[PDB]
Amino acid sequence: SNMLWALLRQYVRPYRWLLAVVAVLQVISNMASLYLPTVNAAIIDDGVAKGDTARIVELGAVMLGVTALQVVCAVGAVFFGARAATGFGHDLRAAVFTHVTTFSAEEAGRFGAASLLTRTTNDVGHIQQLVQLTVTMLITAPIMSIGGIFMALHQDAGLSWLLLVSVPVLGLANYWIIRHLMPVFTRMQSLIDGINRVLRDQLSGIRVIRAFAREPLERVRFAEANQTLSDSALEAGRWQALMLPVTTLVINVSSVALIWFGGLRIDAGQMQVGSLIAFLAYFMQILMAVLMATFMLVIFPRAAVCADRIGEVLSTQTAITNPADPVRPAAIAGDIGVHDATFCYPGADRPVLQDVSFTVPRGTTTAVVGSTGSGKSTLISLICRLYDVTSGSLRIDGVDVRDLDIEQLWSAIGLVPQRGYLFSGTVAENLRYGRADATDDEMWEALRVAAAADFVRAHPQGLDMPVAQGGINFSGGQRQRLAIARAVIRRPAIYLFDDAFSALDVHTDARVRDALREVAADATVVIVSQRISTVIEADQVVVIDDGRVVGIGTHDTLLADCPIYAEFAESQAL
Amino acid sequence: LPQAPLERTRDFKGSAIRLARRLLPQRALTLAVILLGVGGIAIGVIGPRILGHATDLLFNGVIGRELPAGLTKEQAVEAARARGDGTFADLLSGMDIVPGQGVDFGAVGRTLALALGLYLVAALLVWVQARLLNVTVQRTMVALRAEVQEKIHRLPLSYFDSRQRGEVLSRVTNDVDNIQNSVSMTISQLLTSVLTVFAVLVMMLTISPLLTLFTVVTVPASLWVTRWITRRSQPLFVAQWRNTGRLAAHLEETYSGFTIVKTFGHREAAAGKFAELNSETQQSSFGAQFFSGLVSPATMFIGNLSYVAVAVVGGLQVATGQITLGSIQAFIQYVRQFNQPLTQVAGMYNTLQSGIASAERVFDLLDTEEESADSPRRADVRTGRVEFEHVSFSYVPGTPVIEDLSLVAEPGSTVAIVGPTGAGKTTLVNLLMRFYDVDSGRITIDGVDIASVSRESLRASIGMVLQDTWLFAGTIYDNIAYGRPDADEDEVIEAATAAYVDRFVHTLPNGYDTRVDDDGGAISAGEKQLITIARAVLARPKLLVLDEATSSVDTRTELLIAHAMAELRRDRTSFIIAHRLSTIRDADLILVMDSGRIIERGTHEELLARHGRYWEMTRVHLGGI
Ligand SMILES: Nc1ncnc2c1ncn2[C@@H]1O[C@H](COP(=O)(O)OP(=O)(O)NP(=O)(O)O)[C@@H](O)[C@H]1O
Ligand SMILES: Nc1ncnc2c1ncn2[C@@H]1O[C@H](COP(=O)(O)OP(=O)(O)NP(=O)(O)O)[C@@H](O)[C@H]1O
Ligand SMILES: [Mg+2]
Ligand SMILES: [Mg+2]
Repeated sequence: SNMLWALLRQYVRPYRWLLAVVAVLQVISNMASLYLPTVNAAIIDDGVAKGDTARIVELGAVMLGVTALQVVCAVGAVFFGARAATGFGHDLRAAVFTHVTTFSAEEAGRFGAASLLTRTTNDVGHIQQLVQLTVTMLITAPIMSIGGIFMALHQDAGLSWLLLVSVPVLGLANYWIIRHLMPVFTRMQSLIDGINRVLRDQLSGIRVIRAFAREPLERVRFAEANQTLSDSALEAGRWQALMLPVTTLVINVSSVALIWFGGLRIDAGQMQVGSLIAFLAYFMQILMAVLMATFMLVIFPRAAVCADRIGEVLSTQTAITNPADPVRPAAIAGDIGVHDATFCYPGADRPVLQDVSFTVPRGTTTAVVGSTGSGKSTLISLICRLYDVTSGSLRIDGVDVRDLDIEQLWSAIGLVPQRGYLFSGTVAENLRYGRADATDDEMWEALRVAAAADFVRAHPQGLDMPVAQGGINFSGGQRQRLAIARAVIRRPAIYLFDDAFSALDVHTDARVRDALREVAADATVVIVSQRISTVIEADQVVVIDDGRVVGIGTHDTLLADCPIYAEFAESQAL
Repeated sequence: LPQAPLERTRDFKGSAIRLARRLLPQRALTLAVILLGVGGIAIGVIGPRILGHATDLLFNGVIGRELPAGLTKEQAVEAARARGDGTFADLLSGMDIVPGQGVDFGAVGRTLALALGLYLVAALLVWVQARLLNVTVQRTMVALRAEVQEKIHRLPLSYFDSRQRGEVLSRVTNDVDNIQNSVSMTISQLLTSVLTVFAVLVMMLTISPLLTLFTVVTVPASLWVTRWITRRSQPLFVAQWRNTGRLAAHLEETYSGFTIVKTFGHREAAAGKFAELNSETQQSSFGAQFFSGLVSPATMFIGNLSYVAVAVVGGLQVATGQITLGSIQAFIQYVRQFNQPLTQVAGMYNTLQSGIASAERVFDLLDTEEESADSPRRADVRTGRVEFEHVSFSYVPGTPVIEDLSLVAEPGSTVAIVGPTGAGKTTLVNLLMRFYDVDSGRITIDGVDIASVSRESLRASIGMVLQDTWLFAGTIYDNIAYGRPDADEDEVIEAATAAYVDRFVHTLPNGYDTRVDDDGGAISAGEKQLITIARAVLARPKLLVLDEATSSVDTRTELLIAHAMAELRRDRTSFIIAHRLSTIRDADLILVMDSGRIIERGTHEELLARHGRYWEMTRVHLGGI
């Protein structure tokens, strides 16, 4: 298509003198391979035919030199064709990852964490393999098909018209085949991954499948896809089965016509009988190279859709940027203020938040409450500027967030998101995200607080106990409990808890929420709280409700005034 | 191009025999493929001999025209020898020339006609062979995938836990493709290639054994070079694959935990680690693929050396009169054809080993012991009275989980199970669904036992709500309709409204067409649980069990859900498991359970009366410690 060529011209430009060297090396190698029949014909007509026996043994040296050049010009070509393709893939992968790392939460969520990994890992490999078997297999045809004709002119111009008749007809008969094979091949490719995703969904949700007794219809829906894939494969194979026999038939018919029209000339003496072997080998090599090059031509669209995805990833411009010359407040102390903020997610006609306005002074705890979907997590993200408020103000320590060093805001914001993610490695490595240089006496204290000490201390490896790819070895309530520890080890000026207290039994939840209420005695803490009994000690309470705030105050004042807070208290009374 | 490093097979030949027997039904089709291949290869190898005879006739006529007429061959040779050019006389000696006569074009034409007819038949048989081979391969693959499916649906629920994070996934998706490639190759390319070698060797033996020696000596040399290249590149393929997997894991961790990386200031460290890992994988890929691509030129060099030797020695022989010129043209074509399979013998070996080792894994999966055969009884739960009788269960032999408990769920009553983490609540309700088998107890639903009941008919009337919510990569409407696929677009929306999904559906741009995945789409976990609740309530159950259904849902929307479903779950029992004390309230039969046993039971008032466990728990839940 169009995006693919753009990619190429941008990301193979650093390797032009390697492509230009491969193109020359494979020209020399192909010419050497085609020249062996020429010197064989020279042996036949200047040797055996004339009776000279020393001419054959002296042309054997030329043959040996040609075949010695042909191997070095091929092993030098495969070296540079690899050094160029791997470099191109490496550069493309680095560029894609660098562009992705600049995305904010919204841009990253638009594509999805799973889809971006495929974009940066498999759709770059597809273009890399296209490059490799283009620089090593596609271009074999334009030099073979041209040099063969050139050598035919150099040998016997009066009969070379056979190469100008047979090569175009084979090319046309193969193009007509591939132009029909390509769409069904793409359909088969789009069915293979469909059945793969069907199997993946069946295996992932096996408990769900068995709990709903959907096996009898799951079998039907898998069979109706397997049969469709088989039918598409048969349709694509009944076209592919014509590629080789047609080429062989063309080669053999060309050989027969060559022998006939060559005997016609040799009887008249216009050509020596030795050139028949050379022409036979020319036909075989040229028409084999053409077919082998058209074999790779099937997957252009497969590498074109991948290039389109990569280009759409690379064309997205991040919105949340770092302001030029940001104000640098030394020793940033947590003091938050939200003035008439509103987010209004892309996908508008309903702003998630509207006219939100409150203040959290330093060392005071503010707890936000609201029903599911109210926008508490959106408010938390806005506080740390994962997103940006569209028509409001959000100022930490007086200065607006929008004009402030984003890394300095990152360094002292103590975020514990709702999700909960633990990176691969050891528990100590995960806890080192907060403080890069943390002692074991400090890690155990930070660990201890989150009440997570006595499930890793009972491990044989202690602090170095392994962690899965995404903390999947944990059960939930241990992963998001370690998430609390990795942020409490930071000792930040701001804590931002996003309801990581779920999946915890009563005793552990109480222990954690009482222990972290002590270490955060002097710190700006914003906690997404759900249990009203855990909000009495909070200095301020915010009453988000499906959009804006519907109440601000302490426990008693909000119970007296706010009716939704009263509803929450009544409903979780007993 | 093959790049799979290697695999170890427990028994190569037994697995190969089993894989061959897999395609046993197509015995007639396989035999037809083999015979067509043999016929086509014979006709394709006999043609160059006909072309050699044609050019031999051309040569005889051309160089017999110049000789004086009248004289016969054996005296013309003597006359040429007496002329001093003895080598030309030797050339004339081994020939079929009649002096004074030119080329007979009629014989040449009627020989080329036979050659053309044979080539037409050869080029017509190969296409039919390939078309039949495609059908055979597709039929066998369809059968294998269907039986793999069946085995997957028959496997025990404990096999998927022992297997390590995607082993089963990579055993059926990308492991059957290797079998397909190996099967479609071992009868389409390897067979032709060995038959090509055999037929070519036969024909060149009929032409000249001495020339056959020079071109058969290269097979050991080419094989030695090929296996040396593969042996030296074996440490490279493993390194490339390991580095690729490591880079993919790092990229997945960076993308999934992107918020943590950005927030904790590790973006510039993740970028550095990527810049140090991608550089390593580039080297390990370039080095692994240079050697992989070095195979073809290496064997082509040996083939060209054989070609040079054959050409020189054949020219010497023909100039001496040992063999005819057409016989050396045919030999040149034969050696050119014979050199071909030696180039990708490495390819067939690699794609055969990688794929026989895959068939071994697939057969091992298909040979695992499955679930016990469920007795067809068509469970008839009317009221929903559940009873546990001395139920004991252990996930593995040894350490037990559930130890001799007995609960009685009366019809209509809503039993609520509470306890600390790791008590086994989820296990307790999984035993009710026959996910696992009770060791030394008995579960009775409405009097009848649960073992002598059709497992599907039992699980189709419980409508269980998971603890760890799962949604497939589809739309919200599809996820809700996943319960009953045969429900019109008026009950799915009613269930969504009952579960209050249609309260935040009206917030998204495209409400019911929103593509949602299990890895954090535009839907939060609390809203995600509502989709599961709606899906479970759409497929009308007879007794509900909800394991942490509303863990992430506030205690103001769950009250609305309870009020909306009060009529649905009015005469149906319900086992509610929740760590939140405000959900089990107004629900009789509260079971406090610890370490797999049940400490105490009764309603809320009775439990509060006898201070202990529950009491202490409810004091801890509220203000206190
Ligand atoms: N990427 C998005 N596109 C469109 N709508 C979105 C997106 N992300 C969130 N929303 C909506 O924005 C609203 C606020 O979501 P959210 O802030 O997660 O609620 P919440 O405070 O987290 N309640 P809870 O689910 O209990 O955590 C909801 O109606 C969401 O459906
Ligand atoms: N697949 C399994 N294999 C082995 N042991 C298991 C398995 N699943 C659970 N267990 C163990 O069984 C015990 C209780 O399991 P579980 O059913 O998760 O209790 P639970 O009450 O659901 N915990 P929770 O849901 O977080 O409150 C623990 O000791 C677990 O380690
Ligand atoms: Mg949220
Ligand atoms: Mg559980």
